[PDB]
Amino acid sequence: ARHETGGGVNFTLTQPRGNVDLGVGYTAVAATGTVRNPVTDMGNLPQNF
Amino acid sequence: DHGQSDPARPFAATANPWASQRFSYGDLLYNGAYHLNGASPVLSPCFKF
Repeated sequence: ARHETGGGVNFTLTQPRGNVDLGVGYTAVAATGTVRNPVTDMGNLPQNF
Repeated sequence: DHGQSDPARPFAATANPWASQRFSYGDLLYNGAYHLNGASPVLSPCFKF
């Protein structure tokens, strides 16, 4: 569409898209190999009840 | 401030009580405002901190 608000027309083009998990087997295992960085450190934070 | 924790050492407030606090001889010798050096020509490395 088009905005009659100022700043342009700026409206959203949208596309729908459907998919099915295809294959009775397992089909695309993924493997986890490397460590970039721990998001939390091994820290010293005590539990505070 | 010394109610809050050190970032680098999150489990302690400050590792060094004299240098870290305001007005405290790690401050008084080497802060840019008090200038016990500043007429002296010798490089002060702690002026970086």
